[PDB]
Amino acid sequence: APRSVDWREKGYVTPVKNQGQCGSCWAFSATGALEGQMFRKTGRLISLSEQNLVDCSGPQGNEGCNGGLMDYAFQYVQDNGGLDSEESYPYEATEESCKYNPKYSVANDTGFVDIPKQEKALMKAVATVGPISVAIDAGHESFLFYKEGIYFEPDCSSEDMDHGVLVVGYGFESTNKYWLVKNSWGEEWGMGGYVKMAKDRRNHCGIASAASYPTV
Ligand SMILES: *C(=N)c1ncc(F)c(N(CCOc2ccccc2)Cc2ccc3c(c2)OCO3)n1
Repeated sequence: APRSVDWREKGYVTPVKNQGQCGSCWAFSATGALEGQMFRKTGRLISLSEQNLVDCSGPQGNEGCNGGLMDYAFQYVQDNGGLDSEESYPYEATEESCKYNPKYSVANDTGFVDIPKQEKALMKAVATVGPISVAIDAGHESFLFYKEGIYFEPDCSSEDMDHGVLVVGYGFESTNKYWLVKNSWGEEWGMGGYVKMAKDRRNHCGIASAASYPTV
């Protein structure tokens, strides 16, 4: 693979969003992966509606602001035949009745791929596909209060992840490998909304344990 990758530089990544006090990280991880895949397919980068996922993907297993899985979101978009734009269906940070309107659908998917559970497979996916949805163990104050540099937490689990985020690239410090992760905690958290998660450190915080992307 290339020694570093940053899909932001190629136009695949919308600005950092803020999930607020709703357990909708999964929805933001899923929209970020589908935003990348639709951009690779069409050349247009269009922010997608997490609210549509929060309100409408119960049949596929999601639980609104109580949590959900990116793969259940990709399954909803396939079963539904579409997903509305953020502009048509803006975020409210509370689960509400489903308001999906196919007129304003700007994305679709035909399933999803679960990446083998190892960092070399993750690297190959990020280099060949685009941004990849992943889950991490974010359940340490060291994560909550992360500001900059490479995130390493000696108590991180590779098995017990609790937060969905988006890997948009990977690289190494010029001073030590990292994954470049877009969070959904707004731009004031971490490095403009991003975190450098340790890479090639025994699948630190389980970043390669639940990685996937949608097919389009
Ligand atoms: C995100 N803000 C958030 N908040 C609460 C919460 F319970 C979760 N879950 C998803 C993030 O963690 C993972 C995603 C992918 C893989 C492994 C972990 C956990 C969760 C809660 C509720 C349901 C889930 C998952 O699926 C069935 O319903 N995220």
